[PDB]
Amino acid sequence: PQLEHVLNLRSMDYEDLAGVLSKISNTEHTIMLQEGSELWTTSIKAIHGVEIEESNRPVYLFEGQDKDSINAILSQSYATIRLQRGGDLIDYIVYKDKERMAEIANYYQNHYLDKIVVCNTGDIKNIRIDITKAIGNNPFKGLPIKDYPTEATYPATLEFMLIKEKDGGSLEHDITSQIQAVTTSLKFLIDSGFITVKYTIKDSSHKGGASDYEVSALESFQNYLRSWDEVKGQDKKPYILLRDGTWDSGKTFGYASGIGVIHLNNPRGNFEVAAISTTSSSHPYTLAHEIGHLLGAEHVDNEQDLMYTWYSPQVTPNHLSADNWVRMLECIQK
Ligand SMILES: [Zn+2]
Repeated sequence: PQLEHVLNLRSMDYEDLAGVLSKISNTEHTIMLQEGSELWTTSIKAIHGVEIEESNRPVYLFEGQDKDSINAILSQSYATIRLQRGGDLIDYIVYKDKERMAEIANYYQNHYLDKIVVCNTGDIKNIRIDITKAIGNNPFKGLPIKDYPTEATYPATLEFMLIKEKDGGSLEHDITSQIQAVTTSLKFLIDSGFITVKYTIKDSSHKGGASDYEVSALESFQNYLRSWDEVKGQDKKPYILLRDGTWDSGKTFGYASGIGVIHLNNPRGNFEVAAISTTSSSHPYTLAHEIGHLLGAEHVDNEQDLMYTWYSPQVTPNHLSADNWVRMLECIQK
């Protein structure tokens, strides 16, 4: 009928998922998914207004149309699908290279291993991660997030420089999963034509200690940027340092240089706009949250809001606060 693709989520590997995603460009495509005895249809389309550069190659984002509540990522090295199953947010991860896939599976086995992590094999085909479960097992829930220091229509291109900490362990698909959440949180600025967003992912030779204090870590990050010849003259963009782990002995997931410091018309220079962020699947919206702060958003008391003041599993990657919208709109115009 209006079906264009079939996909068995249990048996699929990279070529299956990429085979589907690479054919989706301008129009909505309808896909029949199967997981065990459950078969259902969903529709997705490519996301416009965003560009991702990873190893000097494009990465593409996809999303469900309406109530579909599905996202996907297509890279030349991996692909992912994120959707809701039985009320849980589920990540399906496929890497093109079998060795890399094995390394990725080992990561999830060592860090989470009722089934939070499922590995489908023939030789691993894909990895299925229950994000909701993974979040539910995290500590510090309810504790106040402490992630910033105390005190236009063109469409303007906003480019985020995402810098991978050396030996930081950030996984390729985690970075673009974090980016997807940023993209969702900023849709209201993108669909309206206020901005287009570019995410530039780069390796660095900048290392950090595991338990380091966030303020020192950020400053150390910025000092590295200022003498890094690879980014010479690109000092007027937001820079975020990415690691798989955390700061301050597990208590800090991200930290922004300031609130409301990104301005499209008169951008700050000398790498003054920066943040650090985990990329861990256990903290899927942390990058979007930090960038929220950089754009002017403040903590709020709505637990569904991206900018919720406390760590909770109810958080969605959406700015639901009208006041934060006001703050962000006023900030970027400066
Ligand atoms: Zn915060």
